[PDB]
Amino acid sequence: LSSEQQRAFLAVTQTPHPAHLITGPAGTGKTTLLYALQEFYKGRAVTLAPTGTAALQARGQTVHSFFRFPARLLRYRHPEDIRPPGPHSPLRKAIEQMEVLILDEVGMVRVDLLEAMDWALRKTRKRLEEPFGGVKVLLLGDTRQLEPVVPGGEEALYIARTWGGPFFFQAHVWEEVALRVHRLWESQRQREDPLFAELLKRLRQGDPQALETLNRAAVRPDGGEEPGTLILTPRRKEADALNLKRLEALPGKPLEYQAQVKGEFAETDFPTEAALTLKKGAQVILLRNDPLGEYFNGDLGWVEDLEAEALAVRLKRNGRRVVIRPFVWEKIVYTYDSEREEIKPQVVGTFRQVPVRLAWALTVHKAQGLTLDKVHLELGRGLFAHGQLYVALTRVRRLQDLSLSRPIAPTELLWRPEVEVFETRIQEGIWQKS
DNA sequence: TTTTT
Ligand SMILES: Nc1ncnc2c1ncn2[C@@H]1O[C@H](COP(=O)(O)OP(=O)(O)O)[C@@H](O)[C@H]1O
Ligand SMILES: [Mg+2]
Repeated sequence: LSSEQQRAFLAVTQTPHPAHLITGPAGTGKTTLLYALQEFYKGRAVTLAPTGTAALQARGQTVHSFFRFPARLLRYRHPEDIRPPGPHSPLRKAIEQMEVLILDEVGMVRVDLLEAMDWALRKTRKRLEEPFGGVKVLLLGDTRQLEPVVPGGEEALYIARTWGGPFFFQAHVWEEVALRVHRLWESQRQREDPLFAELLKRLRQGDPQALETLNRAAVRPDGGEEPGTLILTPRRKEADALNLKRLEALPGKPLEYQAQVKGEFAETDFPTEAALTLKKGAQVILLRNDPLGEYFNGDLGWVEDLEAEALAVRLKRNGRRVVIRPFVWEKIVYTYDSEREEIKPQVVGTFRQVPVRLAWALTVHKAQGLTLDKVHLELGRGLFAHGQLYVALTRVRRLQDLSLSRPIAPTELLWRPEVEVFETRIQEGIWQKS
C-alpha cells in the first residue's frame, strides 16, 4: 500500500533480473510487501526464512526444512552436506517448476546457507551454469539487525577461509550475478509514534545521544508483570529463569519433563531446559517441526493437557490443538582429522527432550521479524551479538509499549565492519562482490 | 553467548 512499497513491488516484478534485495530499517514493511509478492507470484513462488519464527511470520518455512539441509556447516558445494532430492520425490517436482524464491530476513542467513541454496538449485534443475539454477530470488531483510550465528568450532575457521565472513553478501554467487538493491525508509510499524520511529532511526546508526534519550524514557524494571507483556532477553538460560518465575504463579499441577541427555552434550548448547517444568496452562513455544505438518518450529501456544511422554498445545496461529512427543536432538562437532586439510562432521552426543520451552519470556533471536503489542527487555549478562539491541527495541509500535530493565550502556552497541562496507557500497543501488 | 534438523 505504501509508496516505497509499491515502487519496490514494481522494481522487482517488472524486471526479469534475478537477485533483488529489498532492504530497510525495522518495521518499514518488508515482510508486508512479501505478502503482496506472494499474491502476485501465486503457486509459482516458495517463501523461506532462516528462522522458524521468521518463517511463520512470512507464511513460509525455514530454508533447512525446504531443502532438507542438515543443521550444521554446509561445506562449499559438498555432496555430503548439500544433497539434491530424489528423481521423482515431491521436493524435486517443486524446485523444478518453481520460478521465484522469496527469502525473508536475509540478514540472519549465514553465507554457507545461501551458498547451499545456490548449489542445491543448480544441481536439481541441472543448470550448473546459472546462479540459483535460474530461479529469480527476492531477498528481504536488514543487515543492521541480527548477524548470522557461528559456533566456535572449526566451522568458524572454515567460514573465515572460504568466504572470509558469515554474512550472506560474502557468498561467491555474487561474483556471477549482481544483486539489485531496493530501499525502504518510512516506518510503518511505528507510524503512530513518529518520534519513537526517528529515535530508532538514529539508534540504528548508533547515535550515542539518541541512546541516553532512550535510557531515561523507557526504563521501568517493574515492566515485567503488566499483563500482555512479552519479555525479550539475550541469553536462553536467562529466559528460563524468568519463564519459571511467571510459571510458579499458576494454580496447576506441574510436570517435570526430564531430558535423557547422553554423550558429550554441553549444558550451554541445551535447546530447551533439561528439567523443563510445565503446568496445565503455561505459554509455550514449539522448537521442532512436525513430520506431518500441523505444527512448526517457532509456534507459540498454551498447554491444555500434559502427560508422561507427551502433551497437547493450542497453537496461536490457527487456534487448533496439536500433541507433541519428545524429539531427539544431537550435537555435531567438526573434527580436523585426518591430518588432511579437510574437516569432517561427528556426532558426540544426543539430547532427547520434548520440543517445548516456556515462552512468557523469549530470546531476541526468536523475536526478530515480529510485531509485538508490548515488550520488556531484560538485560542479563548483556548484549553479545550485532544488531541485537536494535531488534529488541523495534518490536513495538509505541515507545509506551517498550520497557527496559536497566539503562543501556553504549557498551552494548556492537557493530560489524563487514556490514558498513556493504551498507556503503549498496548506496549505489547494486552489490557485486569486492 | 545465538539460529537451523
Ligand atoms: N502500507 C501499510 N499500511 C498500514 N500498515 C502497514 C503497512 N505496511 C506495514 N504495515 C504494518 O506495519 C507492521 C510492520 O510491518 P512489517 O511487514 O513487519 O515490516 P518489516 O517486515 O520490515 O519489519 C505490520 O503490523 C503491518 O500491519
Ligand atoms: Mg519481517
